Amino acid sequence: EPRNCARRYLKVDFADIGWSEWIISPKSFDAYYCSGACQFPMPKSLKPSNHATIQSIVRAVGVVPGIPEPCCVPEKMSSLSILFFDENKNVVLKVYPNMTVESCACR
Amino acid sequence: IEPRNCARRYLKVDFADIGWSEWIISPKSFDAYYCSGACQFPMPKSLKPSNHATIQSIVRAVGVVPGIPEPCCVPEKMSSLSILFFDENKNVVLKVYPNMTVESCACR
Repeated sequence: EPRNCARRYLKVDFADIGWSEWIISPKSFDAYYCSGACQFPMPKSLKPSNHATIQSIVRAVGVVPGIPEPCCVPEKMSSLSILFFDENKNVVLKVYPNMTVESCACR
Repeated sequence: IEPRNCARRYLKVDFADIGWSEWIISPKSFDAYYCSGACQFPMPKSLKPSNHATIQSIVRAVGVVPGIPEPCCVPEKMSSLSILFFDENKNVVLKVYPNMTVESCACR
């Protein structure tokens, strides 16, 4: 994945994840994911931590083998409201946190 | 690509080796650490995946949908780093810099 760290479309279908037995609604949801380079020098929009900035320089500046790139990870996220069955077949409505990626950062 | 599970690894950063010795007075180096390792289905609870990472890892495990990477091994807890240094104007400054040292890693 050659481009910079950004958010990418991904639709997750609960039937394809094995969860169609317990989940009533929704059938699917756009989860998105993060991918791309975190390479020296990272643009300020990639919002690197102080650590990721230093890690990126250690990688660029040669020495110290095996130092990976900072990770392209979810920064802002949002919830999903799920209607589903309990282990006991009680119908439950729950807001699950951190379900969909809204933005990505280098960390 | 480290084949072990997501964990914190040793890295000592020397400021002279990253080109910052002109302005940094103390310390001359610090233990930065870094994160690497696998975040694959099924992830142990100790890797503290988010709901999203759990889902991403299942979508990956099932062949369906090409191109989905593993959740990333990133710093969860971090610590800061007091640096004595010279300003652009040659004032001596003491500043605590946040998020300098990895204390723990998570799958995200």
